[PDB]
Amino acid sequence: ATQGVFTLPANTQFGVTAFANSAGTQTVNVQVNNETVATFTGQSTNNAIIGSKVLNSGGGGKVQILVSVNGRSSDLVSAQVILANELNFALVGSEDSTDNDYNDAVVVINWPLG
Amino acid sequence: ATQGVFTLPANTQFGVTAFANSAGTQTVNVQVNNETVATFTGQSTNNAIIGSKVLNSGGGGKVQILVSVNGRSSDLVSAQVILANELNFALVGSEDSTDNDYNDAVVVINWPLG
Amino acid sequence: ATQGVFTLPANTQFGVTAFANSAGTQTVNVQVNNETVATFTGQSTNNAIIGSKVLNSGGGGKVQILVSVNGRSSDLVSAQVILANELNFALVGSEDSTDNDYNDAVVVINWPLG
Amino acid sequence: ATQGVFTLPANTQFGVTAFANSAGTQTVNVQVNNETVATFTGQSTNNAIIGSKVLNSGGGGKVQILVSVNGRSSDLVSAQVILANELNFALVGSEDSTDNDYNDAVVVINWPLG
Ligand SMILES: C[C@@H]1O[C@H](CNS(=O)(=O)c2ccc(/N=N/c3ccccc3)cc2)[C@@H](O)[C@H](O)[C@@H]1O
Ligand SMILES: C[C@@H]1O[C@H](CNS(=O)(=O)c2ccc(/N=N/c3ccccc3)cc2)[C@@H](O)[C@H](O)[C@@H]1O
Ligand SMILES: C[C@@H]1O[C@H](CNS(=O)(=O)c2ccc(/N=N/c3ccccc3)cc2)[C@@H](O)[C@H](O)[C@@H]1O
Ligand SMILES: C[C@@H]1O[C@H](CNS(=O)(=O)c2ccc(/N=N\c3ccccc3)cc2)[C@@H](O)[C@H](O)[C@@H]1O
Ligand SMILES: [Ca+2]
Ligand SMILES: [Ca+2]
Ligand SMILES: [Ca+2]
Ligand SMILES: [Ca+2]
Ligand SMILES: [Ca+2]
Ligand SMILES: [Ca+2]
Ligand SMILES: [Ca+2]
Ligand SMILES: [Ca+2]
Ligand SMILES: [Ca+2]
Ligand SMILES: [Ca+2]
Repeated sequence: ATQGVFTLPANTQFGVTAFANSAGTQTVNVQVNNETVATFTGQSTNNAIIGSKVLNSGGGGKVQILVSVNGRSSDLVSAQVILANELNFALVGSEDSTDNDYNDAVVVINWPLG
Repeated sequence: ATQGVFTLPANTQFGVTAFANSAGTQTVNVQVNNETVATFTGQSTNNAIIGSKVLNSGGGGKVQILVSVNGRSSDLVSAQVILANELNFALVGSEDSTDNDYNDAVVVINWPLG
Repeated sequence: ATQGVFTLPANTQFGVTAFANSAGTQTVNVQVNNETVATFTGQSTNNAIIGSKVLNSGGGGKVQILVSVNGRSSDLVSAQVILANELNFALVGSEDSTDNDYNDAVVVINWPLG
Repeated sequence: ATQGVFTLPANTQFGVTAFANSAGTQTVNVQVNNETVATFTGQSTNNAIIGSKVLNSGGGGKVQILVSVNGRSSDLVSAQVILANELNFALVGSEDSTDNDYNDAVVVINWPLG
């Protein structure tokens, strides 16, 4: 039911990177424990990286991605993958229109860092 | 060591189910916190279920799958996928020969239950 | 996003297995190229396998999982993951009520076989 | 190699993005149908992007990632995940030493683009 919400280990540094593939200017909001900590804005139809930041998951470890285009919330898809019981990817696609490529904004969260 | 080991939430019920797709008789050992708690043995080239059990992850939450054929450890491949930040799959494939279909024994761990 | 729909290679044997974790009796329908080829019905709150079958993907490769409880459609979550570029899992979780554990029927599709 | 090799749909544009999390300088080589078409070199312990390109998977679709540190091949872990039967991620972790964080170079391949 929930898409684009992930429970990270507490107080963990993570990377968050957003790609754009749409005619529409993407706005990507990163909320940690229900507070906006990063906003990425930009327009590309060729997978430009419109932001890449290192954030901290805080006490609650809650990380939510929200995507909007010209004030309209995009439909999200997401999952988390763990490799070798250690390397974590939290993955978000988003759809701003009708073609259902779900790539309009793509967000990759990765941890651990360092 | 780097594949077929999964850290589950402590004290959690989970399912483990093994399928066989090989000429060779598969043995799957399930260790929970470094103790063997279930063993599945069988032969099938048509995806037969050679065992399914509900176990508890215990204090440490450590679950390790070992696969061997005729006393020879198989090469493993594994990942964990989480859907909707809630539904967990720990997946193992194994290879007992040279064709690298990694389906000789296939193990699926799922939680939560109930 | 459509969920529970997977494009397989054409004319390929796969396995499909369903587990139940609900007070409600689950009915899982498997559609291959828009025709029902398997129906699994059962009831368990302890991960019982309510069905397992070997099918062929046919000419179009389209496999769709539908889940219902007492004739009412469950909400689905899904993803596909590929290990070692060869071993394929298509995963489905489903929700029949309000608790959002999405394990009420759990469906696992695996290929290749043999 | 059984890791870091992916069969993309033929003739498809994809993104490839590498991040570094190691004291050692990472060299990521991207081979498309067995030709090297990108080389990313850099050093970061804080998830800096050391490269990002848009490439075409060509007639055979084969994409391989190789990672080395001062001429020494790293151990790889990898998987592909598909959301909504449409949005694809091929994911690579690599380990250059003994701690098994598998984040020393992290490579994300995404498609479709546009
Ligand atoms: C089906 C295939 O089985 C493979 C493993 N086979 S194996 O264990 O080495 C093995 C075992 C017995 C064999 N022949 N036994 C005979 C033949 C004649 C008479 C008496 C005995 C040959 C091979 C998998 O790795 C593949 O993916 C694939 O599923
Ligand atoms: C043991 C528990 O069983 C639950 C299912 N219980 S159930 O009896 O079948 C059921 C209950 C309510 C349903 N819909 N109610 C409506 C529909 C419209 C309006 C108002 C209410 C459908 C089915 C699982 O969902 C849990 O996760 C858990 O496993
Ligand atoms: C900041 C840290 O940098 C590390 C790499 N540092 S390094 O200088 O390149 C390096 C590379 C290889 C080394 N030895 N490899 C062996 C030794 C014996 C047996 C097998 C392999 C030792 C040091 C990352 O691996 C960590 O995760 C972390 O990010
Ligand atoms: C490239 C494509 O961009 C799509 C989003 N497009 S959009 O931002 O809504 C948009 C649509 C129409 C626009 N303007 N004027 C028109 C257009 C036709 C007739 C008259 C006026 C301007 C912007 C993605 O959803 C796809 O996947 C894909 O990447
Ligand atoms: Ca949104
Ligand atoms: Ca949509
Ligand atoms: Ca779109
Ligand atoms: Ca698009
Ligand atoms: Ca084999
Ligand atoms: Ca086999
Ligand atoms: Ca439920
Ligand atoms: Ca349930
Ligand atoms: Ca390392
Ligand atoms: Ca590292």
